[PDB]
Amino acid sequence: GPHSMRYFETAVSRPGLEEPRYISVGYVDNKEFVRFDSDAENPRYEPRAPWMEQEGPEYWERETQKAKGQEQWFRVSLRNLLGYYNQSAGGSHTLQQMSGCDLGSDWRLLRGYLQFAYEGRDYIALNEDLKTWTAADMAAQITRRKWEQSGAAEHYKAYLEGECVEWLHRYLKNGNATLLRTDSPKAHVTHHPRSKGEVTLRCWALGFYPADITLTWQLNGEELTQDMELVETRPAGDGTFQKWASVVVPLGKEQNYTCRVYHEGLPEPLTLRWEP
Amino acid sequence: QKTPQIQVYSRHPPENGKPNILNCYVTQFHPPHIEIQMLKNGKKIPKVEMSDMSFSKDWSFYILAHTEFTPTETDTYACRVKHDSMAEPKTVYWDRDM
Amino acid sequence: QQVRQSPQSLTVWEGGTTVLTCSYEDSTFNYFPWYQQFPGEGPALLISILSVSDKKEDGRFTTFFNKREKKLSLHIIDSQPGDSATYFCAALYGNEKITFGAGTKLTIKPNIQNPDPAVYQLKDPKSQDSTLCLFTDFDSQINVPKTMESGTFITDKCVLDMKAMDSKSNGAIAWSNQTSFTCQDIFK
Amino acid sequence: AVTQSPRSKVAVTGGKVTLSCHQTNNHDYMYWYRQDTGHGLRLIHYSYVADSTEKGDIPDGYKASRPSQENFSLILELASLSQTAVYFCASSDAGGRNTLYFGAGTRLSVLEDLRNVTPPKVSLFEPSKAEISNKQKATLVCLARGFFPDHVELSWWVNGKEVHSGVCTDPQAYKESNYSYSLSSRLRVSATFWHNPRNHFRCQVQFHGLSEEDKWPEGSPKPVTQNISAEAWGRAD
Amino acid sequence: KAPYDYAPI
Repeated sequence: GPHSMRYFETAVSRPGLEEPRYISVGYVDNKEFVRFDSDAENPRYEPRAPWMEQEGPEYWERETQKAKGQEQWFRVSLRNLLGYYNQSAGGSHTLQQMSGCDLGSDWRLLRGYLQFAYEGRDYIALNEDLKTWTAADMAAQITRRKWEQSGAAEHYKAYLEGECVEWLHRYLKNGNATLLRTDSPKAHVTHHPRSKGEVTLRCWALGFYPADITLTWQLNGEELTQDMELVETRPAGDGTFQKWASVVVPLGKEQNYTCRVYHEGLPEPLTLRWEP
Repeated sequence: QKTPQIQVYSRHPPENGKPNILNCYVTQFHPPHIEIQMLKNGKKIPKVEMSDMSFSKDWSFYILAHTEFTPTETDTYACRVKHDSMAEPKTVYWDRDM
Repeated sequence: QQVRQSPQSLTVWEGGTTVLTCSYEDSTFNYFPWYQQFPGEGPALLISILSVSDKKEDGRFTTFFNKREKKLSLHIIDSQPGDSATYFCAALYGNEKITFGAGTKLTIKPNIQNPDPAVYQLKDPKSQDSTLCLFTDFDSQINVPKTMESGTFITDKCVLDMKAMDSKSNGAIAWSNQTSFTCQDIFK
Repeated sequence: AVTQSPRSKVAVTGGKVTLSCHQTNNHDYMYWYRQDTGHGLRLIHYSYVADSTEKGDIPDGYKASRPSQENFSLILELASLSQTAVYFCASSDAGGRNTLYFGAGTRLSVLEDLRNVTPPKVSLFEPSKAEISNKQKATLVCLARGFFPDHVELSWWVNGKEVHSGVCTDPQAYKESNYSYSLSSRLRVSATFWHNPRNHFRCQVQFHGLSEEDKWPEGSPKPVTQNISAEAWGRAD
Repeated sequence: KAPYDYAPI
């Protein structure tokens, strides 16, 4: 279905002598593929997925030069923000950016994104029209007028409609057999007395990729909506993920409950039950 | 500002006696400065690897700490997290059933 | 050099349309500003265009961008005297540093309607016998002679415009250190 | 605004020269560019922050200093003849695509011997009676001769106010000999305007030579930067 | 390829 590219950028100022740390991470279909970190010994963009090994040295050199430019842009911007909010000079402050594009199967731009946050709060964003800005507070109004005056939206619109789209296309072609890879979940149910005559049934899914997955519990053909605990999907650390969902049930009825596991890599959704 | 959510868990199904990896996944925090320790019986473990830090679509940060470990029946393991959102550090103990 | 700008100098007739062109080597360049520099001043941004556009119009100035040829151009319609300046094309990719071409210096010289060439001798009253020669109101297609004699000097054509009314005219000046020099011969 | 200091500089070979730039734009990026016989903008040095600088394309022979956000200087420790050129400072908001805002330029001439620096003699030649009678117009000609180097700006002043209409000045000084340049200009007015004795005409030549920080020995006049004019009144005689 | 910001905040 859809495809996406994003670059997530962070600059964090530090009270000491050090310049802010600037980190940029690129994503294609939610998978990290490049990263730049100013704290590294030799700061440069690096590949973070195998299929990016296809790009030549000019790609990395010029993207690195771009990051260096961004790094200065974020430094200037952070100093401006200190002034806008009349903040004191001995603190730490975070500026973030999210940019990118969503595509259709036919390679049309569905939606472009260019937005910023300061101190974890939305600051300013380019509207879906790619021409106007939504500013969240008084400081952002200053930025908004500067950018309206200098016609900044036209430059971002050009990037989002052109380069973002065109490079995402190229990356998807290069990462075809690599992006399609899946690991199916392996699932099982565990049984945990906790009783006022009750037990927790916990349905586990392990070793799966990508992270997207749905776990359901049911009783006698009905989905169980409430009283069901669902942990955030978590990385195993080896490139696979884990998740569980649990329900509290009456002692003696455990066999009546079934868990279902839906995942892309599967041929069919898994269905399972506590097996004593 | 956002409070870190923490999960402590093993890479592989835990079989006490068998070497494994213990994870401390910390998410949903802002600002990104955070301090994370992993503990064995209340003592800091020295060989702890920190993943690169990333952020989510709500601007909040997340990171994965881990260390090698061989669980036993009596040894306790935990993750201890210090962040500006919280008055005091939060300690979360490893439970093998979660 | 990544931005090639020729010629070094160009003249076009007042009212005509100047076409200035530049080429570039780096096919990834995607922002193309032109800067205009008047004598005695610094350059200033004239007009700019992105790779996604074919043209940008502003008043009588139009930039064209030709991705496939890797060519930029600037068109000035109804070229007038106040447009005579040095024009710099420029080019960059992304946020990389700007690269300037070498600049083309543009002369907009008028079309003198009815030329009545004349030569005059002028005197400096604060001197014993210091004089010079003025060649004025001659045709725009004429070739002002350069000096053949050591000690005598002849200037290039210099066009003035008495905006008071519609009186524009070509002029050249000659002076000398020769004992028997007259303006009769010096301009013929 | 971007303002450069000085406007013109004459220096001895092996002398130290500092060109100054002040910008009021609150811009973080500053640049020094070199232009040669009116062509090129070649980056010498630039700076994106108040205490460091970076090399440009042609940094050799030059150092740069950014003591402040507003200030970026270009330093020639041992000036050479090859550094005779015009230098332009610029500022920009954040580099990359942000517009560069330029100063008006500083012309530098590097000479082996400063005793060759000489101001112009400025002469005003009065209109021909034949032009006045035959064309009802009066062309005044100003001649500046014998100056060195070619750092002159010529202007015309009618009744105390500068005029541009009816003027043509040579765009380039004519070199007569190794250490002697000449420049001409003409101002044309109507015969009736010239014939009015209430009208005052002045040719002014701004010569850029030595500054008051240059030392000069006891005897001869110091060839300092100065305005030198010749003048004439209208007459019906 | 990554975005490139124009005017600063």
